[PDB]
Amino acid sequence: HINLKVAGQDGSVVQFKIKRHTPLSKLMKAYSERQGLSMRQIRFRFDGQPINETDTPAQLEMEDEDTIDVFQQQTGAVY
Amino acid sequence: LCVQWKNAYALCWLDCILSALVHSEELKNTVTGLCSKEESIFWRLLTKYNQANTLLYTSQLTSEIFAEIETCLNEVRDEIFISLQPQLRCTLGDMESPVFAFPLLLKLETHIEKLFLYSFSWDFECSQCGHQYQNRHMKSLVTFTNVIPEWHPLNAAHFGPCNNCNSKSQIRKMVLEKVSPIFMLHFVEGLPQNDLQHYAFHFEGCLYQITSVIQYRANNHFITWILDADGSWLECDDLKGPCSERHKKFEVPASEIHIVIWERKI
Ligand SMILES: [Zn+2]
Repeated sequence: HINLKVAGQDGSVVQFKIKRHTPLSKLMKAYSERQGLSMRQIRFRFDGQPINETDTPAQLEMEDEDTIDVFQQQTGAVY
Repeated sequence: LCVQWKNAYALCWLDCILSALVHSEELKNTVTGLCSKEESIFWRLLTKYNQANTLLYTSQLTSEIFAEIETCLNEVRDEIFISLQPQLRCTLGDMESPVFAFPLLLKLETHIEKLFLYSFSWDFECSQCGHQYQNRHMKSLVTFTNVIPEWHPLNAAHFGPCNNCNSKSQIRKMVLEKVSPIFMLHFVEGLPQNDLQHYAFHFEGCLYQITSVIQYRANNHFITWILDADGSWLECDDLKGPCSERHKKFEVPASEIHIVIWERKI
């Protein structure tokens, strides 16, 4: 059980609590709901690296009060 | 007369970075003055690109030359991809973001990263509840969204919410402190207008001018635009063969201007 900040590119910061071995999927979904964003439309990053719905804070070595960055998805290139 | 990478699966997110790098004057001059040049992935990148480019000039033996150009360019692109793969956890077919990959690539070599690292503070005050902060950072690529109509590097403000009272459309401002020889920003919705000369600026006596732009075309394809010496522009679209396309003016719609690269000038 730790606190995680989700920091958006407009300067918003929302804090959540989560257990170390719980998948980040439930957090990414909760954040989408709070902000009205589609989950397929955003991308999360921790320590400069993209993170998955299946990752847990334990796997990523997240300490309490760590920050996850969130971006509108702007990926390429289609083929 | 300007060779470029051909598309391979989803790799336009990498291609646009590589084209930006090999056309940067300040990167070139630093790389040639490195101790232990050969050990540098950026030395290898610029050296292999230059050999492919020289081959292309030779071209104007055809099948052999274009085979050598492809193998040469593909080898150094693959080396850089494999260097980034543990951190992006990506396959060749995965769509990725140059906004994520560019800082990670630079971090591989501190002597190159230093060219790009600038210091600034984010300044914020809420007109409704008084919440305020000033947070100092050193970064190589900062992201802007919802910029003010008159956005400028010397007045680099955008709209955003208050984290204390949730009031919308407060002002958050990047206040530059020390600018690196190469200065890059990411714009989620592009720039308010596409006349790039307006965004030139002086900082502590030095002139910065935009020298390249990464375009996010149709929200699915990254294309690099390079400013040439005579003022014309080179478009490096990896879907259009080995040579790049010369344009007289700069033709990216303002809303598709994704990453903007300024460089310090004499
Ligand atoms: Zn407020």
